[PDB]
Amino acid sequence: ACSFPKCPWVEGCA
Amino acid sequence: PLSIDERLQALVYRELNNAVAFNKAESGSAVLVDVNTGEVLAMANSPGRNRTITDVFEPGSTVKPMVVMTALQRGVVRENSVLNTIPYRINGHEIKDVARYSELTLTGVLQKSSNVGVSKLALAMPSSALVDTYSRFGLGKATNLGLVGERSGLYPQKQRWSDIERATFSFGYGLMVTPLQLARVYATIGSYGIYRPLSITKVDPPVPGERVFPESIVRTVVHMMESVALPGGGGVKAAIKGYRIAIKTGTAKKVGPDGRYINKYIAYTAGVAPASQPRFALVVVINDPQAGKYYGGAVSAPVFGAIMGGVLRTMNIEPDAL
Ligand SMILES: *CCC(=O)N1CN(C(=O)CC*)CN(C(=O)CC*)C1
Repeated sequence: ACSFPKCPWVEGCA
Repeated sequence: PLSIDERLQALVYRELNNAVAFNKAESGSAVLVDVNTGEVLAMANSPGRNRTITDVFEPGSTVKPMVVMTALQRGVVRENSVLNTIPYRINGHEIKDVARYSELTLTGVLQKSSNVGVSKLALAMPSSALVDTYSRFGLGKATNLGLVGERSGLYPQKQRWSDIERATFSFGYGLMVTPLQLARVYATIGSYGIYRPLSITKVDPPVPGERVFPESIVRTVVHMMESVALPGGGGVKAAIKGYRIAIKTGTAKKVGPDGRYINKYIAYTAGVAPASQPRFALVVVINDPQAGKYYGGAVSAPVFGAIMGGVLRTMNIEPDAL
């Protein structure tokens, strides 16, 4: 899954 | 002697309270700044005991204009450049947009909020380039208005950058900003590259600022941003009858103190108006909307338009459309 800051959740791009 | 204009404060609070209710949201904030003086004209939390003006969030698409300005300054692109925006991999990670375009102009990159386009600009420049530009527009700098939790956001002092980190930074992720910080970014856009401190006390204009970016490049990108609030742009719901506006709308997910994401969205719109000769910078943030819409363009763009239109009328700004 995503994590901050190394693998962020990005609008419009899973 | 406070800079807040109580007329603007009252219409900001009214519209923000209505939008928070309509979206069944936890909360919202709005900050309105004079792009010539740095004066805070309105600054509201809804509900009024939820102190969210200083909450941090990943600024997302609101940084993309800064990526275009930096690419133009460095000569990676020219004003009429066309980017190849076909989805591709960075270190195995698929880079894609909401809608696939094979190619976009720089205006298209903002209109369509192209992650593919901005990633290619980012990876054509040293990792230091966007770190310098964002810093020039005040990201990672304190705001100093005297509010609880105020501080300086979450800004990287990073020695080592993977390709995917360089790309996500160009998308506005892996750093956090406050609403005040982002409003100051958009005030620096509205002045065409003059950085000024925020003030909650009155000042007499003109206010000398720091030249942090060339006027020609900032004005180029302000005109490109106008597309975002026109049909086929991500911020069309923010459009105001009679006015040109320069905005970006975006979305983040809320980060816990473990740096893990939870399924709460943060919807925002940042902008200046009127785009022909900017007067105001506005940031609207809607936290944890729960009425089936989550993204900036759906949740926060309408209230940006309602507030900015109300400000432009109240302040007797001449319509600049057509
Ligand atoms: C960890 C790699 C990374 O930073 N990204 C991939 N990604 C996910 O793993 C989901 C959390 C989203 N990112 C994108 O750049 C999507 C286009 C960031």
